[PDB]
Amino acid sequence: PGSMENFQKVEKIGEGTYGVVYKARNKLTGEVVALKKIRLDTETEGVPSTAIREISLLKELNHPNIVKLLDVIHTENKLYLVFEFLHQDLKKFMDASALTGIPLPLIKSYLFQLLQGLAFCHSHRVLHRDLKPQNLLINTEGAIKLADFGLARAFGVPVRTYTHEVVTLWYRAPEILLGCKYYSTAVDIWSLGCIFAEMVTRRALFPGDSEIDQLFRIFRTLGTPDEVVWPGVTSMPDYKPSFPKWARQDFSKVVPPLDEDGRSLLSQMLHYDPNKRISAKAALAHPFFQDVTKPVPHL
Amino acid sequence: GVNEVPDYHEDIHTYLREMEVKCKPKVGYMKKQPDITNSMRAILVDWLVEVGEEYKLQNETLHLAVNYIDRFLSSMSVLRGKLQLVGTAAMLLASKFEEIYPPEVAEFVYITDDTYTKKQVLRMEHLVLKVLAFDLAAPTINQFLTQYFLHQQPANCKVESLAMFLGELSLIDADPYLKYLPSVIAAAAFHLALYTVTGQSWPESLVQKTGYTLETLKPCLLDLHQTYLRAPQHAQQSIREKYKNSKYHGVSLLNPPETLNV
Ligand SMILES: Brc1ccnc2ncccc12
Ligand SMILES: Brc1ccnc2ncccc12
Ligand SMILES: Brc1ccnc2ncccc12
Repeated sequence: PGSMENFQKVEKIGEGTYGVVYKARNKLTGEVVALKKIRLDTETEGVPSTAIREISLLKELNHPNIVKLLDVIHTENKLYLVFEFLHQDLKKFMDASALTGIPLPLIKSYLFQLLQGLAFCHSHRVLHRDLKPQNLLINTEGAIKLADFGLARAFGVPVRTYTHEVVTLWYRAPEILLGCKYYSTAVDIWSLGCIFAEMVTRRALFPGDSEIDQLFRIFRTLGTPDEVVWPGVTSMPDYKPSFPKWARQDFSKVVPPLDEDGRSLLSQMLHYDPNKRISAKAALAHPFFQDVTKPVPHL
Repeated sequence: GVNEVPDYHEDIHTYLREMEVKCKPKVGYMKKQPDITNSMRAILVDWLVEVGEEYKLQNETLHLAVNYIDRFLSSMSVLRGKLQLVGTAAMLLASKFEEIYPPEVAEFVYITDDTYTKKQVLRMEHLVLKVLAFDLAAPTINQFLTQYFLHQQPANCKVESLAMFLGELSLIDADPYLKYLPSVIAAAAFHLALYTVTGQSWPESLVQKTGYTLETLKPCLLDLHQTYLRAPQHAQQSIREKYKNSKYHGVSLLNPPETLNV
């Protein structure tokens, strides 16, 4: 429905794998947009599978907490994804919100919206599989939206085996780290859990430098899992009996500023067992959100 | 547990039901194709079955490819000499969508016996993407089957493999399966499999989930039951060959039932 002659490029605003992201302006409607260029002239395998999943999945997900794909300009050597423009990502904001910190209303607003967006994903058979602050876009109105659906995947029920070692390491769920045959919606919840903690502290909760260091950081915070807390764990392909056995520290030490309700919700987001880990849908009803609102960012 | 997504399985089923109506091919498109026939399509699909076996590709990928082909042929008139190029581009796209490790484009060129160029294959890929407007997350018979499977008490791998087989047979013949939705063929296949292996019938529990009864599935069942009975004689045989394998519990070697008793 669109053409590149009605857009005016403004400035670079980022980079994905298949190129740069540009802020642009629709010269007829005034609308501000992000253009994601996907390289095809240089592409010797045709349209990338990342892009095919990104475009096909995003055309179906119309939700206020998911970045909206407005258009796809299919030239012969170029492919342009037109999204609604959002001013910033959560990582930039957290870095600029230091010294003051992010206010709880806004942490609570953002988490709530994130859960709404993820639940909608999961309800349309879609795993995001790279939730991290750099991929969450905020606007000046108070919105936050899940973005970068390049690692996303349409799932079937029950799930089959999908690509292993997905999710940026600091945000990867333990069942991926242990090389489990199957993973499901619970991996996205784990990521949001890390992000929740991260919004409170302004630092990553499990900043590992390797798969094993990542596991060990997790274990040292939540305790090394056993068959009681997580039946199956000692059988998982990359479980090893030699794993050091760390005690679960009291959860009020993991994120000291968090209140009772916050702690409850965070613990349920970081449950070892993917079967007991809370769903996005259930999390929406948690008392943490009893007083939630949608305030604008403070900066 | 969470691998069966209990908090989202209903939502998903409801959403696929809506989407199968949107991703549906035109039931009467072959008669409006001047140069191709149900028989040419059957040859093509049977070949794509063989291609998936050679490249060890998911069954889901095969089903997606056929969905793409049928939708494409619904709006685009195609000479018989180009039918296979469409199917190749379809299988590449399905593979990039669904597979962890899709085959390289060169491999798709190679299975066509250099009938087509790499340039031809990549140009048809763009065309199918334009004609489909990138709407590739289509519901398949398999996505319904796998949910229907969760209602088995208890689970039978022969039931499951035999349902997969039957649903797959249905890809081969536009007449008469183009008239039936993925969800309804999956339901016919599941019941026919269950009845053949264990003697049991479509469960109350799937009536609740789907709204389908044996009353409403009866048309597809009578067709599927004929297709099963006649499968040894069908000119296409790749699916039967495929389901001899132990991977699928050799279900193609089971004897169809003579009668369904309603
Ligand atoms: Br705004 C927006 C939309 C899509 N992708 C983006 N990547 C980077 C920065 C902003 C983006
Ligand atoms: Br939104 C909202 C409003 C009132 N109470 C609530 N309690 C829990 C979760 C969300 C709530
Ligand atoms: Br009762 C009922 C309603 C809807 N869906 C269902 N799925 C499975 C079992 C029972 C169901």
